[PDB]
Amino acid sequence: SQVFGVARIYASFNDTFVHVTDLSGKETIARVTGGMKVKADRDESSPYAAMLAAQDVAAKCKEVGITAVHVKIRATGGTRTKTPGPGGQAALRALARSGLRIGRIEDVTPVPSDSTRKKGGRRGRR
RNA sequence: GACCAUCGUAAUGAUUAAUAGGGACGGUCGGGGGCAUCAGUAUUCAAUUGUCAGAGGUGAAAUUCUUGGAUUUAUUGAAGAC
Repeated sequence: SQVFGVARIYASFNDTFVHVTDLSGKETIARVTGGMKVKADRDESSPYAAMLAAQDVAAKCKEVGITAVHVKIRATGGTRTKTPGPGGQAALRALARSGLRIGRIEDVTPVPSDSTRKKGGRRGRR
């Protein structure tokens, strides 16, 4: 038998979050960000930061007795970028290499039916 | 000469139907209009949630929010717009 958690990977262009919960999603088991592992604000989204965050989450998951994780990848979404940030892929690869069994992978990036006005002018960032 | 009847003669008297226009009729077509009426996810916020240091934001920083629990996570809501 295998104990399943849910790895919510939030990958933005500024930071990466590796957040493991129960299947209900109410109880957090482990939460680590890229900025927890690197001291420089520019490197919080980096693939390296995301790897270190994922490794630490995986250690804590083993202590609690989680053997397997469902992956929910999330970009910023809404009125912002729907592309996941650079550490999304690195975090996932790190979780797999740490010896957690990867279950189902889903994209849960929030997509509007139609949107409130995006930030920027009509002339855009310049 | 006017004028009103009645009989008579006559092929008795209405040009097409514009690859002009209008109108009717027929089945349709359309993100055309108006008034009601349905959803939709998102965004912000607020109740209940777990969690533990950063989260935000950038070319790089700072302003800002934060161990009274941010951000992240789930649950049920409202609001307005689209």
